[PDB]
Amino acid sequence: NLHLTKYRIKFPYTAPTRIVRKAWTESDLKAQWKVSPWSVKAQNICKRSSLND
Amino acid sequence: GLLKEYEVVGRKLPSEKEPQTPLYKMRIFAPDNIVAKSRFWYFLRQLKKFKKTTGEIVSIKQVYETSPVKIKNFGIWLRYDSRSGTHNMYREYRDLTVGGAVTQCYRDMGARHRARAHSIQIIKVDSIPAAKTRRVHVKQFHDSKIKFPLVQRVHHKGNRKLFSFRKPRTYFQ
Amino acid sequence: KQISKRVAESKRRLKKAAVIALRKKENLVRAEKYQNEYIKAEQREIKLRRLAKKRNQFYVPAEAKLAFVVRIRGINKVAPKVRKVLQLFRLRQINNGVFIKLNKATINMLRIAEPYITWGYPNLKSVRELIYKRGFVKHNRQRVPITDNFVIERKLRQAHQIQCVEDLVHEIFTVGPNFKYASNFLWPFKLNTPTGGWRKKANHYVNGGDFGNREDQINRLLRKMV
Amino acid sequence: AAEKRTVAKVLAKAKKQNVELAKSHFANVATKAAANRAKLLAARKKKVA
Amino acid sequence: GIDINHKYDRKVRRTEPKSQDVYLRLLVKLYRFLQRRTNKKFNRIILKRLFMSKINRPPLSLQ
Amino acid sequence: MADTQAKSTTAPKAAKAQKAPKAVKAPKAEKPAASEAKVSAKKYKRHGRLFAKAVFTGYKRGLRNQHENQAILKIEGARRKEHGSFYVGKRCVYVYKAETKKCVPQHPERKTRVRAVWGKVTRIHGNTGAVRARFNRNLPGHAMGHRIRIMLYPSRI
Amino acid sequence: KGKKHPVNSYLKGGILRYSKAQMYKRRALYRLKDKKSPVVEKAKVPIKKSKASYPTKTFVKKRPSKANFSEHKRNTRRNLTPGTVLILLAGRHQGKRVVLLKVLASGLLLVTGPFALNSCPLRRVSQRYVIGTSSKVDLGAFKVPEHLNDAYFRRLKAKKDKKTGEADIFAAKKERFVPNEQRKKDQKEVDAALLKVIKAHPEGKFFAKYLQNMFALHSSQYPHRMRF
Amino acid sequence: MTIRPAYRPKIVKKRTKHFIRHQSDRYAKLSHKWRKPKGIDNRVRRRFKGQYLMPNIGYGSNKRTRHMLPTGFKKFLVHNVRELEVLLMQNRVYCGEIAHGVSSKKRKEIVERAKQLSVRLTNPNGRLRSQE
RNA sequence: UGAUAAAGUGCUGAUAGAUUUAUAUGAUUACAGUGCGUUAAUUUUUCGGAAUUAUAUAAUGGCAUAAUUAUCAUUGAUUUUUGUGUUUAUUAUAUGCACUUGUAUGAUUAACAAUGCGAAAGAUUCAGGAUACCUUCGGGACCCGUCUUGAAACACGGACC
RNA sequence: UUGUAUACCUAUACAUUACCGCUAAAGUAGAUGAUUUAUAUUACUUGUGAUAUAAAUUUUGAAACUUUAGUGAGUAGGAA
Repeated sequence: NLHLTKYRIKFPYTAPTRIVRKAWTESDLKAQWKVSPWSVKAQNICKRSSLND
Repeated sequence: GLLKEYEVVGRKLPSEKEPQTPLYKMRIFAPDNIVAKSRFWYFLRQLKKFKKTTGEIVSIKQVYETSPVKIKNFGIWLRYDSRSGTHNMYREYRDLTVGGAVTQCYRDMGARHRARAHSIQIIKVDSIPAAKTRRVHVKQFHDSKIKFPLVQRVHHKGNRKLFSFRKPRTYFQ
Repeated sequence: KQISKRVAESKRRLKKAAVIALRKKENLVRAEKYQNEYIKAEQREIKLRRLAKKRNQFYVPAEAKLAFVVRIRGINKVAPKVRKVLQLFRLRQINNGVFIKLNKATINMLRIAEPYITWGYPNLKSVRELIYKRGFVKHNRQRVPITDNFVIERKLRQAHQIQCVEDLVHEIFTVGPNFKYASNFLWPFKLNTPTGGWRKKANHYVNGGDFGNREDQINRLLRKMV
Repeated sequence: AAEKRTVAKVLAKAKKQNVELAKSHFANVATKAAANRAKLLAARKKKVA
Repeated sequence: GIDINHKYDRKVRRTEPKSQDVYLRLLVKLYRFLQRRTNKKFNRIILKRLFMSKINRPPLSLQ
Repeated sequence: MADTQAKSTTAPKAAKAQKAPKAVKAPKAEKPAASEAKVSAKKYKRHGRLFAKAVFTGYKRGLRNQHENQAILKIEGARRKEHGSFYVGKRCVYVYKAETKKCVPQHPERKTRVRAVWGKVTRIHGNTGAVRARFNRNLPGHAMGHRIRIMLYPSRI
Repeated sequence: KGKKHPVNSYLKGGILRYSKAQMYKRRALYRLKDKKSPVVEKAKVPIKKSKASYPTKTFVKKRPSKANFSEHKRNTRRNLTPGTVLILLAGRHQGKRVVLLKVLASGLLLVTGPFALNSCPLRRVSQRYVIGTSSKVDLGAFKVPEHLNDAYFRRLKAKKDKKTGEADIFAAKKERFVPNEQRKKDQKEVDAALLKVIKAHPEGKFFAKYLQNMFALHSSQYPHRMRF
Repeated sequence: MTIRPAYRPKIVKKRTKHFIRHQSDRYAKLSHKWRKPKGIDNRVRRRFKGQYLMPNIGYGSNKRTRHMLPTGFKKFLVHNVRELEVLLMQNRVYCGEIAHGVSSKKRKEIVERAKQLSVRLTNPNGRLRSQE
């Protein structure tokens, strides 16, 4: 139940959650992911999804 | 089921000739606490006298792994009954909880040695560090930085479409 | 004479609903005493366990009275010493439940009759739901549902002191001195079948599941059957 | 008491909107929030016995 | 399945005379009324003995 | 998070408002800044304003006895449990053809030249969206494979 | 005065009276006038009203009568509130998308096409033949005149001829099919109030004119994850 | 029609078919009328599946509507005119059926007298002779 | 964090069923609810509105002791029959008269609406019907009598009336 | 194949309900102005009771009606 993206942030292999949270922000991953080539494709199926009469 | 651990304590209920019997305790792995109070009695009948009816069960309480997201190697000292066969083993598993490694051992013995579970006595269960493990299928994972490309998914059956129009395609790029 | 019949049967009507209104008032002050007993009992055991941890001891809680005993298997291929315990427990049909006191004379009957039976230790909620929803009662050898407190009171108030339903829930749950009458007054509880069904029916509970002492998991199984 | 847990929830949620106080979504809220003045009497006027 | 209903589930008393004498069954009409409406066991003995046979109602002497 | 049981399925009743728990999205988000949630339960097929497709696949049976009062019906797009329960409650029909009346054009103008046997969906059958129906007469069995129609009424939402 | 108040009708086994309601009686006005009403009598001016005994020295008969009469109450509807664009699932206007106006005091639904768009009049639909869609037109001050209720268009009558009698009179019946002119008058009042508020928004395939195109269910569809 | 019973009940029949003697299809010497099979191996008698059913008493009719005709009424054979007058007081509960051997000459009085007494007959217009 | 437990917790959506000849020989019984009801304060949306507080008696809890009874362990803790006030909470009783389409109808199923008129002789509408069949289809399904531990038996008898 | 997980399907078993039987228990028998029920006059308690005048149900094949419970396999065989 996992599907792998192209992003690899950097933290130690035995890090706690605050080090992981610190590294998402420095990578600018939220701004990169929502404009990534087919996270766009995600939200068009989400738009197409169930679609009022 | 999933086999969480308990501490079952037992006495030998003290007829007045003897005051304050010596109180032995355990580490029982069991699906539920009704079956942990016949694993206490099975294991103690090897060790001290006092069966039930002639003993008591003082506090059986569940123990809740003390670091559920730390990642550690569990060595299990076992002994089982094969078809010709009482043996000892020392198996090593890699998990987060200690009831989850014991239950990863009760399947493995069933797979690899056919070991239906009434044959398995567990001696000890530890959290050995690393460079004390031996068990090459556990030492695979004792190296940062580990890579392995994946090939593993779900492939619904029939699907959200049984007669598909577009071919699942195990690969891309 | 009919000129005296309205004279007689209008005070026999006035006194009649003075009794019923009297016993409506007892059964609220009666069942409030009982319901406060159970709350103090539960907060006692919480208090005692939390004391014995701080006093660096153990608190072994009380071994249980009140089995609820269900017949789970068969009327075919049964041995005569286990056929006979199941007629002394009034367990003559599949999914028949009765209430049993746990003295040593009956545990060695619950061990004779073990593979045909499951038992365990009921809650208060399981005592109520079996007498509310499923509780029938025995009126001159006939089986009479409940539908009011007059079916319980008309047979157990001159001799014993049971008039309400919560009376009958009291001297069954807290095993009282008229438990012998409080549980032979009932019919055997003709329970349904579980929802989700069973586990194996011919292994012990502690093997992989069914017969014998489930012991606290008789509650979860009575939710399916009641 | 379940009807009293409701009023403490819809009051404490609506501190970001705090509109009314009249009849629509706050009849079952702000009426009983000001009927604690109707139990101001019970502490004040009942100590005459 | 339940248990187990041989006998004498069906009780083997009499509930009526075996007797087509009309003067005898008029006394059964009285004594069912008399037993039911006066619940004396005198009147239930007379009723139950009025059903009986020539054996079970033996003669009795004048002495 | 079962201490947050009131705030998992929480969006619309606080968007209504009925006692207002928490009106936050959980949307299978096309709005992308916090894109979450479970592209949950789909399986599309069509047919259907009235006359949603079912086929009478056979009676509701065990392997050697048949019980020809309930009837299993496979509906066109449904193949999980959530999908076959939409139709639960609703009214079904087996409509087919005969030739001869024993009736008149009292109503529309007929030789009574199309028959119908109505029924209800009572419940679901497996884990894949099959369903169980209970018609007024009984469904003759040469109806197996043929079209049953799931009328969208008695209409819930 | 007040404070009697049965406030059960939701909860309802904790039914909110009898911890309070008996606590207002200081023996208030223990009175009666209360006639033992002597109208029922064998009372004659000369009339001799007695009454009579017709056959109740009777028919030889348990003459046909059935048991007795428990009655209609609580009406509960789904959360469909006007003006939602419903979809008429059934009954002679099937497929057409109509607009809600109000509910009855019998749980029915008052719907117009409007008649200029759908050719669907002011008629009444059971909400078991309606899909209440997500398209709602805002009607922030619309009247819905209060003579529009259950006894309005409601059936009568077929006299079958003139109420003449039991003669067998020949063919050429024209029995009912009016509609009245006050029937026609009303959906000039509510449609002119609707065809201004329908048109009041930026248009789409219904929302300001095109509400005329009759829901059908095409290929690659559902009933069961179609958010209607 | 004529005087329908006394707020009639809806008759529920446990099964409508009748009972067919085992192997009565194989032989033209076996009537279909039910005989209990006594044979030691008989798969009907031993109640195997697929076979012809036996009449037990769970099939018995409701005691309210036992012997009620479809028209609501129990049946009463009528043999002459004075026997019809017994139904003067039973016409809310009984039909009347003229006995097969009552002639056409005398069946005319009986259908006459049973409009006056309002007896619903089961076979009116039988053995007429609908002429003069 | 989770697990176990309990509170008509509450809500939602369904399914199947609904004896009942209330006297072809015993009250439609009681309960409960709704309608006119001396007041006086205190609030409330402000509408015929609505809430609260104020009356005696009887309890029951929470609290503060003083007794008492009796026990795991006793620095104390649990417990039975009490007592009285300190007290702060909660239930019950004190709703009579007349009326009414509000429960058990003392196995309740009862209502709104659509279709269809049982025509003087004879149509039609709705529901039902293995009548002896025929048509169609799915499931079931060996041949009876018999002796036998065991019969469909490659045991015997029986071509048909 | 071994060890498990949920979710389903399936008896004539189990639960509820309708109906048949069997079993076991219980009720009912003033008919003459007997019993009720609704009104209509008086003794009186406020209210009830009694006299009177206004409609019915009941001659329960007493071997009949009415009420409630449980129950149901069967060769040889017995019995209604």
